[PDB]
Amino acid sequence: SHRKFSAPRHGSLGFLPRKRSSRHRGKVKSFPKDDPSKPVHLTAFLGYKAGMTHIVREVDRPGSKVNKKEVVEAVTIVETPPMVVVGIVGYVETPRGLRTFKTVFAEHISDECKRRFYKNWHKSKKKAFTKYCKKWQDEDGKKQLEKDFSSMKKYCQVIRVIAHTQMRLLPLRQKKAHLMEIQVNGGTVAEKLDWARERLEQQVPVNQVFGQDEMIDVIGVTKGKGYKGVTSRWHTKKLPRKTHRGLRKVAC
Amino acid sequence: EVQVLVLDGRGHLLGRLAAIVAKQVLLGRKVVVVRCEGINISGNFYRNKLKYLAFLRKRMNTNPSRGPYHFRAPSRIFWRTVRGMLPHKTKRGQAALDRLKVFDGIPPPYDKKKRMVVPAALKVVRLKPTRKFAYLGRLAHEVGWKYQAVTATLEEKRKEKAKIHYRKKKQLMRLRKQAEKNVEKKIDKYTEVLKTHGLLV
Amino acid sequence: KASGTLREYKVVGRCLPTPKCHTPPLYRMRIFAPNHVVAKSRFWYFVSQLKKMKKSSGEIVYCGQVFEKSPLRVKNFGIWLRYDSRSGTHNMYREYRDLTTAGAVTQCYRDMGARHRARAHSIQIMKVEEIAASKCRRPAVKQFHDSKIKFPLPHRVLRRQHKPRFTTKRPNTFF
Amino acid sequence: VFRRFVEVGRVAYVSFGPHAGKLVAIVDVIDQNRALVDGPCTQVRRQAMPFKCMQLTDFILKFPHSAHQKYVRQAWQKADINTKWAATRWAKKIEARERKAKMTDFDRFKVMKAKKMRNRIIKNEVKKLQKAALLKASP
Amino acid sequence: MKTILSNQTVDIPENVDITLKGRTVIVKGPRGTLRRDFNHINVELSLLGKKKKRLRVDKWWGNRKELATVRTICSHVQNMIKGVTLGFRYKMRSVYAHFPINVVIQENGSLVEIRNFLGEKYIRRVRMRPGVACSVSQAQKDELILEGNDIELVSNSAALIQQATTVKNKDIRKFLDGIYVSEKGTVQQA
Amino acid sequence: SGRLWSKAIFAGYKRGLRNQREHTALLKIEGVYARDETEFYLGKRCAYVYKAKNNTVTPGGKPNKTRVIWGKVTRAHGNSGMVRAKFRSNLPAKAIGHRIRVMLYPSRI
RNA sequence: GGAUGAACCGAACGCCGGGUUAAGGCGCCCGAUGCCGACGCUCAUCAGACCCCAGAAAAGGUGUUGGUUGAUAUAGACAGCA
RNA sequence: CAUAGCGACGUCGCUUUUUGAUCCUUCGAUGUCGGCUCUUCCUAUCAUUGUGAAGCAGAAUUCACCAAGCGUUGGAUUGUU
RNA sequence: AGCUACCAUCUGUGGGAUUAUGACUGAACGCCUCUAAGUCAGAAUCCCGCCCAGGCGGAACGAUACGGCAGCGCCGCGGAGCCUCGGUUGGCCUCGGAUAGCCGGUCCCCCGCCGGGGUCCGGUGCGGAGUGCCCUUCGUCCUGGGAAACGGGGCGCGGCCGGAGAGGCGGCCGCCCCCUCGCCCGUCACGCACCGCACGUUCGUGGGGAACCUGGCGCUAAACCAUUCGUAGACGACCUGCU
Ligand SMILES: COC(=O)C[C@](O)(CCCC(C)(C)O)C(=O)O[C@@H]1C(OC)=C[C@]23CCCN2CCc2cc4c(cc2[C@H]13)OCO4
Ligand SMILES: [Mg+2]
Ligand SMILES: [Mg+2]
Ligand SMILES: [Mg+2]
Ligand SMILES: [Mg+2]
Ligand SMILES: [Mg+2]
Ligand SMILES: [Mg+2]
Ligand SMILES: [Mg+2]
Ligand SMILES: [Mg+2]
Ligand SMILES: [Mg+2]
Ligand SMILES: [Mg+2]
Ligand SMILES: [Mg+2]
Ligand SMILES: [Mg+2]
Ligand SMILES: [Mg+2]
Ligand SMILES: [Mg+2]
Ligand SMILES: [Mg+2]
Ligand SMILES: [Mg+2]
Repeated sequence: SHRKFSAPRHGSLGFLPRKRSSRHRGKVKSFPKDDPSKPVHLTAFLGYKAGMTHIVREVDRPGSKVNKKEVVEAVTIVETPPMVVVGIVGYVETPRGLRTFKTVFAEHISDECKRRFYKNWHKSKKKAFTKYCKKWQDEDGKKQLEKDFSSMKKYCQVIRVIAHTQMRLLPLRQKKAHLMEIQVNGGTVAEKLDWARERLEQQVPVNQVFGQDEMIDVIGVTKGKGYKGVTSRWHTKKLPRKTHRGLRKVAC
Repeated sequence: EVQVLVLDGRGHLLGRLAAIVAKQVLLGRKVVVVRCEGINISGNFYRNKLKYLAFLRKRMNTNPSRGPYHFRAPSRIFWRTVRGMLPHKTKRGQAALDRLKVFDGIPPPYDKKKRMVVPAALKVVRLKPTRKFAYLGRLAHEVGWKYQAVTATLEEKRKEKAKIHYRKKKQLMRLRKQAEKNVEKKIDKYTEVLKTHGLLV
Repeated sequence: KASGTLREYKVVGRCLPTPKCHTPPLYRMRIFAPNHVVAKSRFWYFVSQLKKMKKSSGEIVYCGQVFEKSPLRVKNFGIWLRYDSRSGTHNMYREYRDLTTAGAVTQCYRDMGARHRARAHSIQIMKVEEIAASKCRRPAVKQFHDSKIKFPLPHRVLRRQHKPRFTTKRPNTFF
Repeated sequence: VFRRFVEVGRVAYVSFGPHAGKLVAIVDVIDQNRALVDGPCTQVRRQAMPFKCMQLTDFILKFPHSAHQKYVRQAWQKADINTKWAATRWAKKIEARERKAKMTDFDRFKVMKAKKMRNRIIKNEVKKLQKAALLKASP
Repeated sequence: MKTILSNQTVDIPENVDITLKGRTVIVKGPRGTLRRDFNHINVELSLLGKKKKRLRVDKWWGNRKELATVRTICSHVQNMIKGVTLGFRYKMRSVYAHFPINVVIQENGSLVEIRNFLGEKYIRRVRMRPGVACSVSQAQKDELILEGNDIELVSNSAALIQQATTVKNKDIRKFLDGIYVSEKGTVQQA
Repeated sequence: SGRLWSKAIFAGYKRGLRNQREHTALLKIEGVYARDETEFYLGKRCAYVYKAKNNTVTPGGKPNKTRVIWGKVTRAHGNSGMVRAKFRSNLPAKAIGHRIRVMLYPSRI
């Protein structure tokens, strides 16, 4: 029979795999739609949740009760040391989807960046990218690099830059830098490839990507709660006190 | 046959070509189908779209993850259609099913090779001209396939390069006919032999 | 009654002689049957319907095929018949173009079955006659009265679809 | 668009059926599907024939419809269909197919040798013409 | 019943020529060029003479449904001839009870903006079909002049304008406001 | 020097919908797609050639991995050029869709 | 054989080889029409697809195909415009 | 003013959300009302999105179509449905 | 501190084909007509995006094991051999497309000397034809006539170009070494001719796995446990740090 009264469903079906994230960082999964008309600009950045506080400002919203008034709004502090772009990835469009065409890593990879490649940095020989960086010196290696750049120029559709954070600027225990692919938008493929090449081994301060009083999107992994029952996991109704085999359950 | 049979899906009907392919793979033959987005389906487009939406509605109510895997790519759709005509729950069916390869567009392993066309599945001869038909590429595009534009662009590039190859082959054939014209006093002895036995009208 | 390629039969029969009439009258009918046995059966059925005769009560004295007197001449056939539809009995007049009368009757049977779902047992053919082109009333037949008839074969369907089953060239339907 | 028509006096070629490989002349038209068909000189007595086994030609005779065998035969013999047809590319292609099919093993061997030598000479000439056409350099 | 042959011949004036590429009809008149193909109808098109330019539409062995297509093609060809020779001018009159309809003819007549339809604050932005020029009549206070070569495009733009000013949630019989086509006419009146 | 036998495919056993006669088998001779063309191949010896793990004796040669199941085509099947073959031993079902040779040994021409 | 089914259709049974069939079938599953099968009807934005049998009635359609009856008409029908 | 909205006389259907009829399964046991909780589904749609009609001036209302995405509640009485 | 509450606070999104319906052109049916052909708009519906998970599904890149005899990679088709898995028995190296139309060639216009157009000439039951094309294996020895001799062979080296949708491929130069041999018609004899018999004839130096020797060219690392962390947590797993 029908349930005697209708009620909205508990929880969302858009987040059904209620599981621990397979990644600790939090991936983008969709970069903003690129157009060659805009100037070259990065589309993403990395930050660390420093803390929260509140501010006092005056609102300039006509027609509102709080127009030209003082409000107190909570804010969140996100420490963002400048990113260091250390590589370029070019992607090519296929009927099977986007796939990695060619990857070029810059010379002199930062020491904290090299820590990401090792599960045990303490026991490592620190051999990561040692033979790779030697091809930035020999003429045959530079010819190979230029050929890769030309292939990316004439074949790739979208390109992304590898950037890493700076643990030495942060008060965390972890010295392992955070790697990320960041999409480069706003121009022809050759223009953005050259622009990325001029920013290899360089620092990209957060102001160059995001500006004042603009609205952005935040991607992250929520606080872990461990194993939780239906009362907290789905905010279901608690059964009455008289219930025998438990009141923090779903009855049917 | 022993070689790989390459079939062009353009202008071919779904059921007929699928039945022919399923009969072919059962005979221990390797079949590759390219440009599956060019497959036509009889009946007007709205009816076939309704059919595919009805297929979409059929899902396991308890757990849609275990449910019927609705494939959206035109090549994958044709692959599922062929799988419907085979005993794919048996080892023989799976072995036959592994002999079939389907692709959207024409891949580089096959774009430099000639493509067969099945008369018994062509829309031009198996459908009355006054009827309406539905393209597999458009139907897939409006139901959840995502790569129609890039497929069209790659097919455009392949058409450009194929036109270049065709012009080269026309130049070669013109030069061959010219060469046939240049030498015939040293050719007529064999020409009469060939013309005597039917070859070279 | 099934079908095939029908044949005209001039069937002549009569009652058995009785010590009331020593010379019963003869009756002659034209019956279109796949074989002479079916012709005799339909003759008995029709004489039972019209006159007061039975197959046992009478006899058949002649049963031969009626060959077409001009099978090399195109001619117009007018056919009168009655048939039992799903909701009663109706009378029809149909027209056909054929060289043979029996072929015209077969064409009529196939046409009635195709258009009205009329099975052969339900159809009573009552009059078959050659008619002039001036007496034709069906436009589908009258449109063939052209001393200068001319038309192409517009869209020729490929019939040899399996020899070959696989080929490189797409077929041409223009001829 | 259409160059070949079905009409009285049109010569049609029999594709398949009992009379395959024969030339006939259309006498009259029946029910959109059949036609009165007569080959008086190609040994095809008057008979009905479906359109599906016909392939039309470009020879059209001039006799009244439903005429007897005599006038059709005279129209066939005058402006001889046989000799003109035999000179057409269609008839000689059919003849070439027939003689290719009936070719024996010895004939196959001789044809293979002749085609070998012919193709080698043709390819040599093609290479000569390519190298003669490759010496091009002009602003 | 399949009719053996159904044909109709359309005469072409001397100032305009028609070129056929299969079933694609190219009509080039003094007012411009109109091109329209009929690949979806399996008919035969041919030009008859070099003197009077007769165009014939032929359909062989057609049932009842497809026989209607011949005269449809003939009417479309005549409409194209009329457009390339005289053109199509549609006159639409805007009617209103209380709120006058302000019409702004934007760049090149390709965009039409309606301000005070039923007094609502919304602005209706309707873009004309390419090749169709809209304008405000200089002889009438409330009249829109739509000019173009193709009848379908012009009448489609007129229908878009007419449906744009549609009264909603009201008895449309009493509220008769909107822009409606007064007459379908020609340019150059020849 | 030459292939010297016609290519044929073990299509399957003579069978109904729910019954399988394994003592006889159906073959598909390549290029023969009509019943009237099957006359030439009737009575011809047909062999199934495969390899195995252990060496077997070879007539007129050294032992090798080649094994043969002999048979001969009995009569035509269907109307699409199918033929029926009776073998000395019933064909293993793993040979379905594999090569069968028509050896031309009983020449009638 | 009817996918499947105690009763339906065919046909009743020792174990095998060959041949021929019943009822039923012959696009693929799955043996057989890979016949250059014959004639016509039918487009369905819930088409249709075979006894028992597993889904439908009355009433309609200016969709289309036939057929019956009647009527008008170069003494100009019919339809449009006046 | 038959048919905006209804429909007497008659008449044809659909549903298994009522109640009947039967006893085919279950008698070496399928826990029997109701309430709570919770999920999904149906549409013969109450509202909402988009429309058509009215005896639709506006408002309000009714009739009808595409339509089941979203929602359809808090309490006094009664074990109650 | 931590956990926590519309008991505090913040955030919640874009597009496509379209139903109903309203229209356009327009016959059917010299009128009409949203429909027959062809068109337009169109929504809490549908689908996709955003979002969540990520295939017995893929991509690119990194570094790839010693200070001792010690492992590994590549290069040689280098050798002698083993074990195992068997299929197969010439290749075709590619226009786009239409079917009430196509295909080829050529003289004039316009785009980088090649293409797009307008003429003209041909073919069309496709013969510039997949019912098709190429190659075709008995081999050697005299031995002439033709084809060619601006020719082929190089697992011969070096160089270049094109191919990115899965490029795993293809093409072109320079140098060096061969033979004037291979292609057709002829002459001349020879080869185990194994005495009628089957699995013969290829891909093929096939795929995979251990192992020996033979040379050259190069490399010397991670992961996990333990411990530490607490952005994590039932345990695992997860985020960390460790001269
Ligand atoms: C007197 O009321 C009853 O009969 C209920 C009960 O006694 C319940 C006993 C269940 C236990 C667990 C004790 O076996 C019982 O025997 O259930 C039966 C029960 O035993 C399991 C059988 C029925 C028969 C089919 C299903 N089972 C469903 C419950 C039921 C409900 C009834 C009923 C009979 C059944 C039976 O009459 C009126 O309402
Ligand atoms: Mg409810
Ligand atoms: Mg209790
Ligand atoms: Mg049974
Ligand atoms: Mg059944
Ligand atoms: Mg038996
Ligand atoms: Mg069956
Ligand atoms: Mg079969
Ligand atoms: Mg129990
Ligand atoms: Mg229970
Ligand atoms: Mg409903
Ligand atoms: Mg109101
Ligand atoms: Mg929902
Ligand atoms: Mg809250
Ligand atoms: Mg009009
Ligand atoms: Mg509509
Ligand atoms: Mg639209």
